[PDB]
Amino acid sequence: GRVIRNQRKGAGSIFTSHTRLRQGAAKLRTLDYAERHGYIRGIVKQIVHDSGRGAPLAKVVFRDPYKYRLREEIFIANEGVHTGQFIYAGKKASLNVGNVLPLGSVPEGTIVSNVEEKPGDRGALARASGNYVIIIGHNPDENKTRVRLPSGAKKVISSDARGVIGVIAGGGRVDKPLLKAGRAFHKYRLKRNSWPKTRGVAMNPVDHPHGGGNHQHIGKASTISRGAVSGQKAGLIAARRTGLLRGS
Amino acid sequence: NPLTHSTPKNFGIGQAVQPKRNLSRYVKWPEYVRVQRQKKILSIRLKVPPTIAQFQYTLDRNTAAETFKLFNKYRPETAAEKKERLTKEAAAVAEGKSKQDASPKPYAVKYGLNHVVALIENKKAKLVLIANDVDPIELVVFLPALCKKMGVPYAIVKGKARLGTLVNQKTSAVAALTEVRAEDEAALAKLVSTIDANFADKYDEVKKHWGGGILGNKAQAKMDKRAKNSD
Amino acid sequence: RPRQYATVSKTHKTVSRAYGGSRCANCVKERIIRAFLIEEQKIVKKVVKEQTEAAK
Amino acid sequence: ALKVRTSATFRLPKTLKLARAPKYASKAVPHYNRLDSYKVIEQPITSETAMKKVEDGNILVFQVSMKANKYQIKKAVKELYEVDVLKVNTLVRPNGTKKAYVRLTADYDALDIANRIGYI
RNA sequence: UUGACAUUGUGAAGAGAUUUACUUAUUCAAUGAAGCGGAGCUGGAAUUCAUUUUCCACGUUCUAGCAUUCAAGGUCCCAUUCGGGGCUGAUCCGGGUU
RNA sequence: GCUUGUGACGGCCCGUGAAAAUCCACAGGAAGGAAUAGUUUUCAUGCCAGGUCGUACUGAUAACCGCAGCAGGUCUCCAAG
RNA sequence: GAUGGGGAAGCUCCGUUUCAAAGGCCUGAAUGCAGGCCACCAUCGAAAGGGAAUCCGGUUAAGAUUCCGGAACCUGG
Ligand SMILES: NC[C@@H]1O[C@H](O[C@H]2[C@@H](O)[C@H](O[C@@H]3[C@@H](O)[C@H](N)C[C@H](N)[C@H]3O[C@H]3O[C@H](CO)[C@@H](O)[C@H](O)[C@H]3N)O[C@@H]2CO)[C@H](N)[C@@H](O)[C@@H]1O
Ligand SMILES: NC[C@@H]1O[C@H](O[C@H]2[C@@H](O)[C@H](O[C@@H]3[C@@H](O)[C@H](N)C[C@H](N)[C@H]3O[C@H]3O[C@H](CO)[C@@H](O)[C@H](O)[C@H]3N)O[C@@H]2CO)[C@H](N)[C@@H](O)[C@@H]1O
Ligand SMILES: NC[C@@H]1O[C@H](O[C@H]2[C@@H](O)[C@H](O[C@@H]3[C@@H](O)[C@H](N)C[C@H](N)[C@H]3O[C@H]3O[C@H](CO)[C@@H](O)[C@H](O)[C@H]3N)O[C@@H]2CO)[C@H](N)[C@@H](O)[C@@H]1O
Ligand SMILES: [Mg+2]
Ligand SMILES: [Mg+2]
Ligand SMILES: [Mg+2]
Ligand SMILES: [Mg+2]
Ligand SMILES: [Mg+2]
Ligand SMILES: [Mg+2]
Ligand SMILES: [Mg+2]
Ligand SMILES: [Mg+2]
Ligand SMILES: [Mg+2]
Ligand SMILES: [Mg+2]
Ligand SMILES: [Mg+2]
Ligand SMILES: [Mg+2]
Ligand SMILES: [Mg+2]
Ligand SMILES: [Mg+2]
Ligand SMILES: [Mg+2]
Ligand SMILES: [Mg+2]
Ligand SMILES: [Mg+2]
Ligand SMILES: [Mg+2]
Ligand SMILES: [Mg+2]
Ligand SMILES: [Mg+2]
Ligand SMILES: [Mg+2]
Ligand SMILES: [Mg+2]
Ligand SMILES: [Mg+2]
Ligand SMILES: [Mg+2]
Ligand SMILES: [Mg+2]
Ligand SMILES: [Mg+2]
Ligand SMILES: [Mg+2]
Ligand SMILES: [Mg+2]
Ligand SMILES: [Mg+2]
Ligand SMILES: [Mg+2]
Ligand SMILES: [Mg+2]
Ligand SMILES: [Mg+2]
Ligand SMILES: [Mg+2]
Ligand SMILES: [Mg+2]
Ligand SMILES: [Mg+2]
Ligand SMILES: [Mg+2]
Ligand SMILES: [Mg+2]
Ligand SMILES: [Mg+2]
Repeated sequence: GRVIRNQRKGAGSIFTSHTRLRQGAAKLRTLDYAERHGYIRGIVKQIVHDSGRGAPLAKVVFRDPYKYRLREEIFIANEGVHTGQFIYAGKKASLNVGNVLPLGSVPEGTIVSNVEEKPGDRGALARASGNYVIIIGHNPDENKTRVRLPSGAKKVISSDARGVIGVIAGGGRVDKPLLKAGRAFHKYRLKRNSWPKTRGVAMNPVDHPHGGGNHQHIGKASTISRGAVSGQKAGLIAARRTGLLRGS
Repeated sequence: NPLTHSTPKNFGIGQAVQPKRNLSRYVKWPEYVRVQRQKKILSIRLKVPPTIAQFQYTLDRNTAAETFKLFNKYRPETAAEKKERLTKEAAAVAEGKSKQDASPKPYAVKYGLNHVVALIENKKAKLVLIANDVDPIELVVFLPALCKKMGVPYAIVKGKARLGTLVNQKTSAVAALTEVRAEDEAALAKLVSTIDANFADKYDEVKKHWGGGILGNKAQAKMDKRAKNSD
Repeated sequence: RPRQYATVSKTHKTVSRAYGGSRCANCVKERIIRAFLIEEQKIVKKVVKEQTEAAK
Repeated sequence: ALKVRTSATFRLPKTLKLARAPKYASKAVPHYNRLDSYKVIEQPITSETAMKKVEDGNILVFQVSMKANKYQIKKAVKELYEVDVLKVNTLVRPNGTKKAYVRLTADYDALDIANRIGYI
């Protein structure tokens, strides 16, 4: 046989991300004396669009605590954050949209974005346009909150971990139908080259396990094991069950 | 005075860029610096076996500097000191004076390892000085168990390099004398009996007990304030 | 063009005011004012919160 | 005791960096001056065209060391033929030899000095 | 992928004819390795074996300013024509960067 | 009217449309600073110098590729009635 | 794509600010000590990208925004 398409992607080459026109990385401010004890103030200087990301970025200046200089940060704008507003950052900071706080420092029910999985990693969960995570409870022991992630699975993280108050801008972006091949073409021109996608059942047997011909059919179960080997994994991979669900 | 004003800076979160402070604890140190500090701590933690931990019992500078002062009048023959005794006595005795009798019998501090051990094996020395800092530590540790069984009184001392300046060199490890001066018989057996106190006879107690432990600062105040306060 | 500015007299590269180049006019005007209003209200906030410090 | 570390960023201390005391030279004798003035200007270019430039343009056309820049040329042109050199334009002929167009100032006649070198 | 053996140290219970101590190996994360760990200053109630008696606070939030010169002030030395040094300003103690 | 540049604008995106060298400017106040004088070289004028390699010509039904002076292939500027 | 480095029997592989003690400016006292700031970072990579600055007229068998005549400009002293 050949090396199927989904193997060739881990070598980089063609399949690397298209990064040129991006803003910087979107990261919180470093977790320091400022945010850990008091709070800090900075102006969101502009929000702005980041290529291949559908979730506008907010550029927040801060004043360097330990030297006289300005320090710019790249935050993911939270829907209602606005140019000129004052962002407050720390455990003593208030509860308001745009502010970044420790998680134990909010009451349960609070909704938050860009939330760190462990303290000071400068944010992971709910970065995408229109995402949020709700704090479902706290702990006396071991600085633990517990939160429900956008996937719906609840995960228990450190009450010292941060997150910014709100839910990311960029709204209902996926409601609008792509409507055209070209609209999906430019979608991925600025992201990575996964598009368009040729169907494995349409290839020859050399190119894909599906590629058996003479009719177009997969010919053996489309559900592959987890212990399967690189080059056999195509189709429904760990699939627990299959078919149309209708599960609300 | 009142052409001026008193304008205190707020030096607190949100204002007034912090003043220079002593970061000497926070400094990111060169790698070699890190290890030598961290090699200590590693040896400070864990559990030291008895025969290794039998050191760190050292001689207080009181007994030390006085012991050293005894040894310090016994310095072995030096560079120019060997020019005199040789080119004179090897001349004056050449065809003339008596063989080996033309120069006086010496008294010195008798240095080197296989030197010192062979003595202690043959019971020809009285006071031994074994320095605490020797890498490898195996070059020594057998002696305190050997010096007891051979009945030679010994002293674990500071200054592997301190014992060296006594002997003219940079470093020493073992330094032990043998004969001494007929007058100094007092101090030696005064040293022997007060040095037999800490490490000679008390040594068999040092063995039974091990060493190690030392949770260190942040872990100490954690266990104290846990069990010993409230928990 | 950028390097031509090292060939030109300084009475081009600026005008006469605080922030002669850089920020313009109404923005330097708004600069002054907004400073003064917060500096005042600072004093006001120190004292009104130093009086509820005192008599209680 | 202690010391005040004002910064937590460590840096390599400065150190004397002694000068060099060789003890045996390198070379036996320094190289004599390669590319001297009798090298630089190599030979005249006497072609009928360059010739017409002598009796009109007040320019002396010379083959030159490929290694000789416009300074070396002008210095060695002055030194050898004892004249003031206005300007110097050098190309490299197709054959891989440099041709220099050396203009003499108003104070001199290029045709005179030409057949003072004995070509005319 | 699963088991074993070795990297592999220190502890405690409670079970058969397995749950969880500790940090120094090793593993991850952050930093231009700044503010950790313990104790103390001052302010309020704890309150009456009128104290050792614990808890609490202990610099920034109407504003699209400003924030840098080992710090002004205060308090000591020097002969100080002019600048010059110590400590305070900014508690202490450990050097375990978090 | 043609080509073309510029001024003011309108629309398009789940596409919002390089980087660095370089140059000027501001805030700041370290500093030097005059009277029988000391100040400024971002105002005018005046002095000297600027190396090295390339530079021809074809660029195509003959100068490149395609065994060739091959009906093929090979990026671009100017454009009259 | 070197460098502390970490792989690989090795030819070599990874890495480009990383688990590194990674410096080079301006001033005074003809040159060292005393000042002092500042310090994440070799280099290669565009004859269509960025970019200091020239024009006209004349001239050859064959070169010219290059030569000549005239008029300029830019960088560096
Ligand atoms: N991925 C590119 C990013 O560019 C960013 O830089 C942003 C700005 O600093 C930069 O702005 C440039 C400016 O540098 C340059 N000196 C002048 C230029 N007109 C500006 O351009 C920008 O602003 C103008 C006016 O609003 C717009 O017309 C233009 O479309 C826009 N790109 O353009 C970016 C915004 O478009 C950051 N350097 C960084 O996040 C990253 O490198
Ligand atoms: N159009 C906006 C919304 O899009 C979603 O609908 C889409 C998805 O729900 C559904 O699944 C798509 C999947 O087909 C497509 N190949 C990839 C996409 N990520 C999937 O979406 C799915 O996974 C994402 C996470 O990846 C989950 O957050 C989401 O709940 C889930 N439905 O495919 C639908 C389109 O074919 C909403 N479920 C739907 O109610 C609504 O139309
Ligand atoms: N932008 C201000 C106006 O620009 C006008 O001229 C502008 C327009 O002709 C043209 O601007 C177009 C605009 O027409 C059109 N409707 C929107 C488009 N984005 C603009 O383009 C401009 O901005 C984009 C960034 O979005 C830049 O990447 C691009 O280089 C820039 N020309 O480019 C010019 C420079 O921006 C006039 N000068 C005047 O009316 C006024 O100054
Ligand atoms: Mg194959
Ligand atoms: Mg990439
Ligand atoms: Mg494609
Ligand atoms: Mg599809
Ligand atoms: Mg398809
Ligand atoms: Mg087929
Ligand atoms: Mg197959
Ligand atoms: Mg098939
Ligand atoms: Mg078929
Ligand atoms: Mg068929
Ligand atoms: Mg079909
Ligand atoms: Mg089918
Ligand atoms: Mg199969
Ligand atoms: Mg014991
Ligand atoms: Mg002006
Ligand atoms: Mg040339
Ligand atoms: Mg020729
Ligand atoms: Mg295994
Ligand atoms: Mg097991
Ligand atoms: Mg085990
Ligand atoms: Mg017409
Ligand atoms: Mg684009
Ligand atoms: Mg300017
Ligand atoms: Mg100014
Ligand atoms: Mg030409
Ligand atoms: Mg030509
Ligand atoms: Mg043509
Ligand atoms: Mg042809
Ligand atoms: Mg051909
Ligand atoms: Mg044709
Ligand atoms: Mg053709
Ligand atoms: Mg074509
Ligand atoms: Mg490489
Ligand atoms: Mg590294
Ligand atoms: Mg020097
Ligand atoms: Mg170019
Ligand atoms: Mg021509
Ligand atoms: Mg001319």
